[PDB]
Amino acid sequence: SMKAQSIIERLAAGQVHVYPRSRHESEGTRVQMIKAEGRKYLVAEGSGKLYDELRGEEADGVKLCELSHENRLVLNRHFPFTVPQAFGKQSATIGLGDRLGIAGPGHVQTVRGRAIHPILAQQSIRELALTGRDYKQVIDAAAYAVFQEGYTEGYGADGDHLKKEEDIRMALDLGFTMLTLDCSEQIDNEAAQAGESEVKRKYEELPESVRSHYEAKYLDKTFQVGPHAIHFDAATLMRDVLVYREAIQFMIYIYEKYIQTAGRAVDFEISIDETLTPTAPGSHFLVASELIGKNVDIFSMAPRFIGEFQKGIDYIGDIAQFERELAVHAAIADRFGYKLSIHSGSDKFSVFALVGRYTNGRFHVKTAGTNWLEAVRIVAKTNPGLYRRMHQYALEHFEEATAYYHVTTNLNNIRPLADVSDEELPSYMNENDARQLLHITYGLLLQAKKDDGSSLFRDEFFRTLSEREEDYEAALRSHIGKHLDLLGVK
Ligand SMILES: [Zn+2]
Repeated sequence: SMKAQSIIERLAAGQVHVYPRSRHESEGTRVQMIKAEGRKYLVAEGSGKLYDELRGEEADGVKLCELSHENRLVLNRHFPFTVPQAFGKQSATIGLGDRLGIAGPGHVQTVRGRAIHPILAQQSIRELALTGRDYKQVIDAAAYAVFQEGYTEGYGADGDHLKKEEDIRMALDLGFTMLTLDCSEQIDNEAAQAGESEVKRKYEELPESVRSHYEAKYLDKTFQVGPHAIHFDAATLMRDVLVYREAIQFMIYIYEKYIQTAGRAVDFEISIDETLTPTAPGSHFLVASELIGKNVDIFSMAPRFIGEFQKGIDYIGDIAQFERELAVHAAIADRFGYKLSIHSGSDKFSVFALVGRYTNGRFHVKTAGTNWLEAVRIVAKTNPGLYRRMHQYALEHFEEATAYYHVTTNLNNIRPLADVSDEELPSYMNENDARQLLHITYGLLLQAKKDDGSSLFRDEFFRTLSEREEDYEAALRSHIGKHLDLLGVK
């Protein structure tokens, strides 16, 4: 309370940072956001239901409030623009995942004035587990970000890479507006790699009603998808049914059980991008045709594209072949009305203009870890001693993290820390292999502890990022801005 009294008095004296776009008003209560002693606060003043419902410390007629979950729910009630919204499938969206909870404002600053809608709250179940966070905090950070920046155009919240029904129920209960269904576990990858008589053999074990449905609809048929002809012979049809049928059934089951019944608009993304086999455009057509035939309302489809989309780096593969397949993938999406979704999209600069051109600007692209790597870059620039300790720890524990993310990192390409000066440490975050090293070890680094249980890096990491808040947000504006520019946004 003496802490709160000090802040309130210094605010009156003009000695406390006020976020200039954060001033809002509900009935007779004025609210703004400030930063004091490395922490953000809400400041409320003026009698009213908003003042009464916020929880904080009162001095003068002024209430100083922490950025708590409960106060976020109060802001949600009085300021609808702080509540996530669905967007539908006829616009551009970017997923702006934040593993740290501090990138929201920089993300908002980047999309302000651009023709794209931000999915500002986006984290996977694995990311929550590796960071020790929950979905309430992810939406909290996004809601406070749009309030801080006075961004009233609307933001979305994505329950990313959901697999279990309990997690889908949780996402819907917590107000998420985008639901990403990971169907990788239902894909029959051995059927995709098996020989072609064995495909015919496994196919013949299916019920005749199933084989009749697919053959009557696809066998020896040609579909005109714009300038692209998609033809199914028996061999391709049988393999497609074996690889995808169980996943299709799972898509329909989830849609009917949870999406159709949600009682509000939900953007439903189907994800098959973490498959071992690439999604052939013809297989994509069959999956979409079956879903659309069953009245499933799809926001986006995330196929596995030819080549590789690894974390932290640009595309691996033959970009001419990527373009040829993208042309058909994009035509299929246009035919059925949903958008293509690009996962592991950050730093894929070689594909962005193609994606923008072939989708006519109507896409979803997801990022997350690249925003963590920009925070690491700030540490390399401003706290080299901390960077060295984090980089060395990542080297020592890298194998644990490769169990969760598939990368082909060559540690032999990374200069030893003893060979690089403090001034040169930021150059690591421009290199493929060092970027992957730090990208995938975020959970191990954030949760690392000393023998007494205190944090090994996490507290000092957030301390430097708070001290360098303006540098971090300039870095996000520049880095995510480059993504949007190459995608052709606006
Ligand atoms: Zn994915």
